[PDB]
Amino acid sequence: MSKKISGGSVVEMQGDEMTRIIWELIKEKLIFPYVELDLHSYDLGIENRDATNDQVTKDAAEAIKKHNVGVKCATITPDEKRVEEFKLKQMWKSPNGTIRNILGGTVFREAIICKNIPRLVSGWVKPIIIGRHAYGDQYRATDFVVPGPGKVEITYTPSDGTQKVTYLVHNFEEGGGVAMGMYNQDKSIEDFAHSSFQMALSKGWPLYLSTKNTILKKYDGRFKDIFQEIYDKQYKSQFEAQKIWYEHRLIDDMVAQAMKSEGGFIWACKNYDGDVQSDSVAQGYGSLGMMTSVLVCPDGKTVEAEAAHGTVTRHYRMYQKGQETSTNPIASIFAWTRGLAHRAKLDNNKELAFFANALEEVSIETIEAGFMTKDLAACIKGLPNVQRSDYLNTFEFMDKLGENLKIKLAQAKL
Amino acid sequence: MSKKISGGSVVEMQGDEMTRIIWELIKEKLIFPYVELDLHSYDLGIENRDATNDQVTKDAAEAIKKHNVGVKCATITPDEKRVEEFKLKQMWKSPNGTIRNILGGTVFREAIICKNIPRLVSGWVKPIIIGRHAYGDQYRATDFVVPGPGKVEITYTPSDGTQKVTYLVHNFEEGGGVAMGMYNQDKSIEDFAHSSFQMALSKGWPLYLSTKNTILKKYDGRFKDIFQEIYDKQYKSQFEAQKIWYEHRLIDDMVAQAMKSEGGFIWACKNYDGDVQSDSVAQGYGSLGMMTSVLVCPDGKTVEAEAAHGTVTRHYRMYQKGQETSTNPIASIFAWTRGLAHRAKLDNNKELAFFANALEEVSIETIEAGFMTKDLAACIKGLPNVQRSDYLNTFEFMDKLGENLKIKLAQAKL
Ligand SMILES: NC(=O)c1ccc[n+]([C@@H]2O[C@H](COP(=O)([O-])OP(=O)(O)OC[C@H]3O[C@@H](n4cnc5c(N)ncnc54)[C@H](OP(=O)(O)O)[C@@H]3O)[C@@H](O)[C@H]2O)c1
Ligand SMILES: NC(=O)c1ccc[n+]([C@@H]2O[C@H](COP(=O)([O-])OP(=O)(O)OC[C@H]3O[C@@H](n4cnc5c(N)ncnc54)[C@H](OP(=O)(O)O)[C@@H]3O)[C@@H](O)[C@H]2O)c1
Repeated sequence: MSKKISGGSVVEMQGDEMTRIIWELIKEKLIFPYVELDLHSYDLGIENRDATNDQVTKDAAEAIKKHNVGVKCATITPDEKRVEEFKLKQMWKSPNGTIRNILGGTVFREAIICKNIPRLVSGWVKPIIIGRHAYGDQYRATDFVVPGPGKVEITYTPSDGTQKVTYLVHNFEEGGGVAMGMYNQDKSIEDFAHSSFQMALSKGWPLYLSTKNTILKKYDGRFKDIFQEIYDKQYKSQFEAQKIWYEHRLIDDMVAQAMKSEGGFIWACKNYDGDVQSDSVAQGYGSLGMMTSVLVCPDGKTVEAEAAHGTVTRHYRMYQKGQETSTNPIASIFAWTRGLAHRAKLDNNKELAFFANALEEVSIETIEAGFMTKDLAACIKGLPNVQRSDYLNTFEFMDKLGENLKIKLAQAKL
Repeated sequence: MSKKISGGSVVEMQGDEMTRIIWELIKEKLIFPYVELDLHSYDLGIENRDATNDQVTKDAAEAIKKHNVGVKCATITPDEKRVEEFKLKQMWKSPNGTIRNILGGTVFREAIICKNIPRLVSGWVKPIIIGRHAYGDQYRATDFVVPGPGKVEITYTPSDGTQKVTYLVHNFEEGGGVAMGMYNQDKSIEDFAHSSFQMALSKGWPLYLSTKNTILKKYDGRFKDIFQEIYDKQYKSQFEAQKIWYEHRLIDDMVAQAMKSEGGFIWACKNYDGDVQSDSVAQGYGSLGMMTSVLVCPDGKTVEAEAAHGTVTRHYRMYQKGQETSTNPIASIFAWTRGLAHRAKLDNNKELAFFANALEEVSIETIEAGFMTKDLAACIKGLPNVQRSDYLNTFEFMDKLGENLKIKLAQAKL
């Protein structure tokens, strides 16, 4: 167009292996040509994390907390093999954990939808954002074995020196067993609620909290009550304003309704075992290359976007041998659009906001037009039947998006 | 032909609405013309359960425990609307719960496969039986709310006065929240394992056991260990003889593995509830009318079979107005075959065993020949594209299976 859009302040974290390659391609072909940013970029590549003794990771989280918008590229989480591969000098903790443990918030995973790409439920036309309440990786489980008869109890001792309360979870009369301890601070539940409500107002969809309060009448009921409270004291007004609404459901009714729904709703959910933050998601159904992720902070201001997958090592290896690759960039691309979309919102930057949207529509439109990477072509035909003529390589795809983006932005000039 | 197959003692449970109708059809058109049974019939119809203050439900459970074979028709779980519709004098509990509660066991959900009916994975050609740990009974976690700052610790107090052990669940410093303790006796794990290993032998496929032994190194470790103990010590041999095996996994991996599989295997889940993935979808994708359910007890003798779906009220309603309906009877039919097949096994009744399998083949063969109910067809062409000539009535279909069962059994004697 004319002058690049003044995007504002954004925090960018560079990553590793395959994602680092496509990441640079995204900035070079889809972001920089149209937006000027006051970039606070930190190199979270493994060699740099090692070199700075992981100091860069903290600095990145610090930066996000302060500039509110963070976009992250996938990073290698060291294990024995990695320690050996790069001669690391210590097994560095996952940077995703370090970041999440400093900013707090709830992660919401979404799978971009395309009409010509199969969904678990054909009827799903609009996406389904899902945020699971989970402790960070800094959480340590409290489970033991119990070898033989005896009683197991759970106890609460007020710190003000008042009557101690004991409960008796189970008395093992014969044989042994196994037992767990679990907890949740009200604050965490509030945060969970806040991040959930906001998320729904930004997207413009109805929120649904699923719990199993029928069984955990006090545990889960706690979530239910705290949601309603926060929903009435604040939010409800805006939900009605935006034609949206909040509402509770028993995990059993959700999974059923969800199966008969067309989609388009925020699904916050508390599971029996609870969950713990992890880097990976779970292959499952649908291409990981289409799985977005967003760490939404309680304050309504801070947000960190990233793809749901990892660095895609296998793909990288081939790229390292000069082999042709076909890595999906949608998930990474959406990390940028969601970040810029949030940015534009905090600053009432109409232009940037339009840009953010445009890039997503072009991403989706490009695929629905028949242009896609191998992973998607395989969702349509199945690995065995997929031919090369069925897809584009990593670079050809990036090139197609950029072309279509150029067309999209020109057409909007009217 | 002449003399009918002499089946043995089978406990039957009549149900409600639409299923009650297809249930009698199955009996008149598919079972009674070829098999004489020593029937212990219990009317679990909503009106009758109400008239007997639910004593019929308990007598049926008592009867199943006695004759080891029970087939069941879908039943109505009363809710407020149901209470008002039948002027119930109490909101009766799920007869399914009362029965599993009395019998104990592990429910196995298996979807019947048909070559011309789309599946989740074009690769799955063999069934994927999913069984979940049936806590039910009076088991329950001990949850409570934490008023304010204080410590919450779980304690194990040995019977042999041995060293008492204390674990800290969490120290509420901000004060406020919720906490809880969970437990599990070795026996439950054992029964679970027994039902699993057995179920993998009845069918002829390997058996996996998914777990999160990485997060809950003690709790889940117990399942892994106990499943192996009981395996080596009681099933290793038998599995070998059938060229079958057993291994442990990780939920994350299992779900992937299944996707990239051809099917044919038993999957035992320790997992709780469902979420954003193919749980209830893996066991039964598409139509609920092909979803079977089997309760297997530890004793390897008792079994309760029933369709996974419900009474199909929507169809029953149409039927009441004299509107044509197309209700899939496949699930209901397999509840009868699995049951009779088990009767046959327990009594070395080669004729009955022949009949059971014979009836299943006819069902599947009939659908693969293009004769099916509207739920299917919809799976093929999609609701919008289904035309009347694409499927059959609840009746026209039961009729088609009748003529086909006759041939099948006729040409068998020769
Ligand atoms: N920074 C993060 O958020 C994050 C998250 C998870 C993992 N990781 C890191 O990644 C490394 C291990 O990687 P991983 O094996 O778990 O990989 P991954 O990136 O999660 O994906 C594993 C497989 O998913 C498919 N896939 C994922 N993204 C794809 C895309 N964009 N396009 C096409 N196919 C895609 C590929 O299947 P095919 O091979 O069948 O094509 C690939 O082999 C570790 O160093 C780990 O710490 C980082
Ligand atoms: N006894 C049990 O195991 C059990 C289990 C679940 C529910 N229920 C009871 O069923 C009643 C409510 O029923 P629900 O709404 O949950 O119904 P449902 O029987 O579970 O099925 C709901 C929908 O599934 C489809 N469907 C299910 N079985 C089908 C079949 N055999 N052939 C064709 N389509 C089939 C129909 O879709 P279309 O409407 O799109 O055709 C039907 O409306 C309650 O009284 C509830 O307690 C009993």
